[PDB]
Amino acid sequence: AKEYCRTLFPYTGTNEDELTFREGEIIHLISKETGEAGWWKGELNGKEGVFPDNFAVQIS
Amino acid sequence: MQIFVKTLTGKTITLEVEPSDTIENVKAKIQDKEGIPPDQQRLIFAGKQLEDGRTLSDYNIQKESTLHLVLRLRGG
Repeated sequence: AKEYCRTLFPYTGTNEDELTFREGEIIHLISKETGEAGWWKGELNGKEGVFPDNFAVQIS
Repeated sequence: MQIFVKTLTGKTITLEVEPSDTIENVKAKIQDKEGIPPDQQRLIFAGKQLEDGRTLSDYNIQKESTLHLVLRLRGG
């Protein structure tokens, strides 16, 4: 129905496929399985990417 | 100057490399201990990826700093 997560710390993408998240933000959960341990997949302002060691907590 | 090298697995490693040191050298050091090849090593600092041809002084990396090591990027 709806599964999102809140960003607890700032993260800046280093690659074009990477996502950038600030504190007090809203990350949409796409797939907790990215093939890399500690990395989840979410969608942000038109761009999709992963974050290091879970920078988002499923609020919904 | 000591430095922390974190990993997605939660493994933090200590390394000794002054500011003048080059990023390429740093990767070589990590490879000496952890065995991981520099070709797969990804160093993240301040939200930017460290350039092999640059030095710790370029990114203003001081002692007791934390460097995120990304290994095998299956995601994106």
